[PDB]
Amino acid sequence: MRAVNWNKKEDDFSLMFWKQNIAQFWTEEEIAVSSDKNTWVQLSKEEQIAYKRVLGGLTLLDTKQGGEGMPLVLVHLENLQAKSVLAFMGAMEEVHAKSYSHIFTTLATEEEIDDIFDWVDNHPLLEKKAGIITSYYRRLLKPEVTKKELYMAMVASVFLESYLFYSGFFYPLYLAGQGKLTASGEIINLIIRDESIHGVFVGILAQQIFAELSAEEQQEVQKETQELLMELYEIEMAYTEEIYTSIGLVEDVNRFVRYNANKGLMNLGLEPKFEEEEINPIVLNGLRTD
Amino acid sequence: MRAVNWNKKEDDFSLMFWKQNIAQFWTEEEIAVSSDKNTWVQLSKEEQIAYKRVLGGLTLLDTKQGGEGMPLVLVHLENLQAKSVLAFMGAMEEVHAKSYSHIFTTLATEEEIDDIFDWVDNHPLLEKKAGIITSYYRRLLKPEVTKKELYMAMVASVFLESYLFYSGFFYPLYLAGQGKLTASGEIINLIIRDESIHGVFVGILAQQIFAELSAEEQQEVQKETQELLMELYEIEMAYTEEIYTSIGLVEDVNRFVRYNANKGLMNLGLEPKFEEEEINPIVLNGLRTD
Amino acid sequence: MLVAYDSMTGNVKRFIHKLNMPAVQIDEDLVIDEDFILITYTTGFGNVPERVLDFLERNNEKLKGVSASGNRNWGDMFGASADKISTKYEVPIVSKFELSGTNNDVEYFKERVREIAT
Amino acid sequence: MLVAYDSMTGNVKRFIHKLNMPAVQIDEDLVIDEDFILITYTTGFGNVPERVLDFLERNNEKLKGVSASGNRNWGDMFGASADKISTKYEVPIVSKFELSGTNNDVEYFKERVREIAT
Ligand SMILES: Cc1cc2nc3c(=O)[nH]c(=O)nc-3n(C[C@H](O)[C@H](O)[C@H](O)COP(=O)(O)O)c2cc1C
Ligand SMILES: Cc1cc2nc3c(=O)[nH]c(=O)nc-3n(C[C@H](O)[C@H](O)[C@H](O)COP(=O)(O)O)c2cc1C
Ligand SMILES: [Cl-]
Ligand SMILES: [Cl-]
Ligand SMILES: [Cl-]
Ligand SMILES: [Cl-]
Ligand SMILES: [Cl-]
Ligand SMILES: [Cl-]
Ligand SMILES: [Cl-]
Ligand SMILES: [Cl-]
Ligand SMILES: [Cl-]
Ligand SMILES: [Cl-]
Ligand SMILES: [Fe+2]
Ligand SMILES: [Fe+2]
Repeated sequence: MRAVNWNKKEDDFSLMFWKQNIAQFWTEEEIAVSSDKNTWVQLSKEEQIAYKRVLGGLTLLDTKQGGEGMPLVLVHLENLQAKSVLAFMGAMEEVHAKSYSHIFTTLATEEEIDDIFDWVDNHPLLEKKAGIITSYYRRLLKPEVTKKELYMAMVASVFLESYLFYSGFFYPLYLAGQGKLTASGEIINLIIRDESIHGVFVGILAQQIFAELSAEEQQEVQKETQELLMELYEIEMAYTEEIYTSIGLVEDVNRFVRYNANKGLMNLGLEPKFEEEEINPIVLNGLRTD
Repeated sequence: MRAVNWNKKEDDFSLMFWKQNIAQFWTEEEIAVSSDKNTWVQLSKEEQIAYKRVLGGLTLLDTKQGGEGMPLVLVHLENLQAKSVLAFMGAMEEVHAKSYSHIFTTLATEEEIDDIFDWVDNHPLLEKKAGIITSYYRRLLKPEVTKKELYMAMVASVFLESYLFYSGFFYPLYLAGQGKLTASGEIINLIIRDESIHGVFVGILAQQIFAELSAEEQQEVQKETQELLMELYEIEMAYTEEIYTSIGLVEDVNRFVRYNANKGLMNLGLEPKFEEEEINPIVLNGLRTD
Repeated sequence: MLVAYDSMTGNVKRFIHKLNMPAVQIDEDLVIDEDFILITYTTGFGNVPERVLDFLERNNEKLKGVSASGNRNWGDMFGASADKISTKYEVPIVSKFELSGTNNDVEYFKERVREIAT
Repeated sequence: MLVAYDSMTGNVKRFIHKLNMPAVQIDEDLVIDEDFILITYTTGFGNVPERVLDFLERNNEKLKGVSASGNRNWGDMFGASADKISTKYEVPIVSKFELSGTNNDVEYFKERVREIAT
């Protein structure tokens, strides 16, 4: 039985990702969010509700990626140096999840916070969305998995990492780019930098497996990947209308969703499928300001 | 579907373990081992071979615990705050594994190092030992698992964490406690402090599940736990004779194995089963000196 | 002598049951009105549990000695809770032992507590 | 103009195929003897790939401009490889674009390189 040997490289990228994960390591204790209260109270009730709701959803996705996605994908790899990077990334998914609780405990009372979590757990579109993704992961709960099964879990992963989060990340960035909740914003920026490299990494691993599939399996997973992309886009449009209609931001969020979908596709070595538009400039400012 | 909410505690200990994991975070880059060469060359060939062989074995166990053990145990927990801690601990198992490569690349040439890894992969007692442990983990590769199955994977875990490593940890400590390879020794000390709290944590989770078993399941897992303990002790005595006969340290290592077995049992809330003896004082000195 | 203790995972509690001297698990409101020995466990980096620190603020006048449960895996931080308490309140370290303690640890403790009751 | 580039995961390579200007992927021994534009990707914290830094040590005299592929998710470190290279070798930043670039990025690049060939 093999032990991980770093003095014999198994691929040409795991070490750099190993190192960058660790270089990126941060924890919520490093960012005080108390100072956000000054801008928090100036928001409307509708803005406040949208923010908390989106943080709920972000926390759900990180929960599942740390608790299901990285574990079930990594358990089946033969590349032990890649397995290592994925374990670390899964831990970071929990670091992120906890960082949302840290934000919540300035912006809300304990009762409000628990109400949000109950809302998340009972919310049918969130259940649906997270359930489609996690069904690719739970398919790996067996001793032996096919390359196609593993490939599709990796596609699902990259879709979550690089695409599904962004309907939520939109709002903290949008406000931070207006100078509102900038502390909470800095935390989300750290999160996104982590997730960005998670998506790249899992897309690399996916492309390796794709190259090994037969021409016929390749055609099958290409079709399945387009289907999943568009099924998720359809759910995300329903989710953005729920969350953002109240504050008039639905089409802006949908545009941002498409922009990130295209990035997720490219992480898989695939062509963009949505119209190319520039990033929302206010969101961009939220990414920059620190 | 539930997201992790840290503002509603799911148990009375996960937060403290979450925090202590993070407080303990270290990486190999923090400890330069170059200065060990001065004492390394003064060792005999037989001492050198034993050290490298034991590092091989340590690397194997950390590989499997990070790549199989923590992932398959955590995927099945309902306690999301505990899941979080276990993901982090699994990442740390990979940090440790890599720290052994860092040691190796001062003490050996690339060819020597790859030879050790080949030796580890083909070694029948190591295969056997790691295979008994991992068979408890691979039983969890299915959608639904019983409390008994989960309990026994957690017993296996604690046995690996708190017991199986110590036939290997003996040697770097023993030499460091003589002032030889003290840099490599400091790395092993960091590793052991991590593993020590890993064992405590998983033993807590096991005791929770035990308390939920029926009287009859309790009797069954108690028997299975004693069997596994003693099956592993039998293999460890075969392993210690292989590795340490050449340097005359077999009974010292066996004593240390028993001492740690008893600690592992207590981590499970169980009675010691080996005679109580004080720790090897030279090993103790290896633990202290920094 | 009366033993006050704190136990998180059951080890200190198991030790105290090997003594059959009278002993009580500390809490927030607890006040101890007689001479006593404290047995604490040790938290990360050789530290004192918060519950013990809070207790001792209110009960240190009658504290006559402290023992710590820890794990020798922590090296120089082995049972250093006893060092911190001993220093802060100027009482002796009775003993340090690992986990639920051995029999020699039980006998040692008993002898030291007699000695200290002098 | 000749384009030298480096691509780790295929994005810069995809971009260069949208240009049909002549272009070559850099390596260790490569020497470029004519005026050229460099397209690099960006490594963590806005840094320059090592392979690019090594190349440029030997070929910076003919470097006329640098573009970077990155990802706007990196905020102020977006394509900052171009900033580092521009500063070190005193050449212009041609453009910054994300991943395999958009069509506007392709046209932009083409216009800038003409402008700079002046
Ligand atoms: C998170 C954590 C940190 C610890 N830190 C230390 C330490 O610095 N020194 C020490 O001797 N023991 C330390 N230990 C070991 C405990 O003090 C030891 O297991 C003790 O027996 C626990 O007693 P209890 O079962 O009554 O809680 C630590 C244990 C845990 C779980
Ligand atoms: C580990 C890592 C770190 C990165 N750091 C940065 C960064 O600091 N700034 C940036 O704009 N892009 C950064 N990126 C994004 C890449 O530069 C971007 O995906 C680029 O298109 C890669 O080009 P290639 O596919 O040709 O390698 C990083 C990507 C990875 C994988
Ligand atoms: Cl989960
Ligand atoms: Cl990135
Ligand atoms: Cl709207
Ligand atoms: Cl495509
Ligand atoms: Cl479109
Ligand atoms: Cl493994
Ligand atoms: Cl411990
Ligand atoms: Cl011997
Ligand atoms: Cl027992
Ligand atoms: Cl015995
Ligand atoms: Fe991620
Ligand atoms: Fe461990």
